[PDB]
Amino acid sequence: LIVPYNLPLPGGVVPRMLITILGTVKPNANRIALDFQRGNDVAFHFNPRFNENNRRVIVCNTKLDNNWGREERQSVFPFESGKPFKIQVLVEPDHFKVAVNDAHLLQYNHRVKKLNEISKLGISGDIDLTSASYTMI
Ligand SMILES: OC[C@H]1O[C@@H](O[C@H]2[C@H](O)[C@@H](O)[C@H](O)O[C@@H]2CO)[C@H](O)[C@@H](O)[C@H]1O
Ligand SMILES: [Cl-]
Repeated sequence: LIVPYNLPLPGGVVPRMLITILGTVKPNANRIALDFQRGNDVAFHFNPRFNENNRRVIVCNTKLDNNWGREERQSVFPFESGKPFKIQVLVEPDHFKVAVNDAHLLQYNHRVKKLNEISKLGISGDIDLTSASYTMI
C-alpha cells in the first residue's frame, strides 16, 4: 500500500471495532503516525518517535481547532527500525486500546466524544505498509 494511506471508517468508530495495521519499519525510521480524524480535528494521534533528544518515545495527543492538547507520553517502545510490526487498535467504551505485536501497549481516554464522527484513519511515517483493515469482535 502507498504511504501516507487513508482508511475510511464508514459511520465512525464504535466499541468492539478492531483495526489491524501490518507493516515494516524502514531501516532509518524517524517517526510513525496514526491519525484518527474527525474532519480537520485529530481525535487520537499516535506518534512513535525514534529520536526525540536521542530517546525513543511514543507521543499521543488530540488536535482541536488546529491546536494540540496535553501530550500523553509512553517510554515503552516496542518498535524496531527495519522490523515488521503489527499494530492493533481496539475501540472500547472509554478509551482506544493499543497493542503492538500482540502485547498491550497503552490506553488513550476518549477526548473527542462523538465517536461516530471519527471517520478517517491516516497512516503515515517511515514504514512499508502491508495491510490496514478493520473488523468487529
Ligand atoms: O503532541 C503531538 C504533536 O507534537 C508536535 O510536536 C510538539 C512536541 O511534541 C513538543 O515537545 C513541543 O514542545 O511542541 C511541538 C509542537 O507542538 C508535532 O509537531 C506534531 O506533529 C504532533 O506529533
Ligand atoms: Cl466531541
